[PDB]
Amino acid sequence: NDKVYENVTGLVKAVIEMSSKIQPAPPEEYVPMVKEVGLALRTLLATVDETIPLLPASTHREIEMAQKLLNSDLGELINKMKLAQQYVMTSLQQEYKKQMLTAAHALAVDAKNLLDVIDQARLKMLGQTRPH
Ligand SMILES: [Zn+2]
Ligand SMILES: [Zn+2]
Repeated sequence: NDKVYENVTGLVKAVIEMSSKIQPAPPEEYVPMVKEVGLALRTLLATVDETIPLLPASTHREIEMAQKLLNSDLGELINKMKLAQQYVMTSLQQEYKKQMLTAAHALAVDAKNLLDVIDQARLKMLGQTRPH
């Protein structure tokens, strides 16, 4: 029932689709795939921003560093995609596509880590309630 959980799943599902599709694909197919991953990231980041005011102050910094890491993971993917599109129909085609896949996989791992960090913050938050 949890929007952070749903947003992470969507982002991972987008990365898994691109991953399963990128090898036999021209730019016209893989630009939209990167764009779907991007928007799912943007969605997750907005959800997390809206969640932070609920979580303990001591957890804020580590969540925020996990957010910045995903943002820099998306920049890396975009970089490698632009490079894969430049060396289209060459012998650096596959190389750059393999680096896209690596960057996407990193993005998925980092989304899962961010879920882990928020999940522990939520457990910590149960520990600091108040009687009435
Ligand atoms: Zn804060
Ligand atoms: Zn991988």
